Amino acid sequence: KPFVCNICGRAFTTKGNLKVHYMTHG
Amino acid sequence: QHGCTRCGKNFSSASALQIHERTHTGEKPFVCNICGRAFTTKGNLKVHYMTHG
DNA sequence: GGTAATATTTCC
DNA sequence: GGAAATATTACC
Ligand SMILES: [Zn+2]
Ligand SMILES: [Zn+2]
Ligand SMILES: [Zn+2]
Repeated sequence: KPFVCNICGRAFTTKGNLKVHYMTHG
Repeated sequence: QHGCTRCGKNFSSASALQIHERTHTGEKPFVCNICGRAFTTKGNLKVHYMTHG
């Protein structure tokens, strides 16, 4: 899980999952 | 399109719908050999097994 | 912390 | 291709 959300610190296996997730913070 | 008859939800495939229908039937075919907890999916039983360590 | 459920991806 | 596995999410 190399992809880290710089808002909430969650790690993600792929950059797509991180991108998807970052929307939840909008 | 693989819709559930009991609730409106659709699923990407027939097996996905099968897995979902277990939420209506209470079918839980995956049973932990350590404590006996039953699961609708093998993936969830798998994750649960790491809680025993 | 660990379920319950499902979206996404992987795998024959 | 669709079953199966995996990753993630929503809950609390
Ligand atoms: Zn985040
Ligand atoms: Zn249903
Ligand atoms: Zn167990």
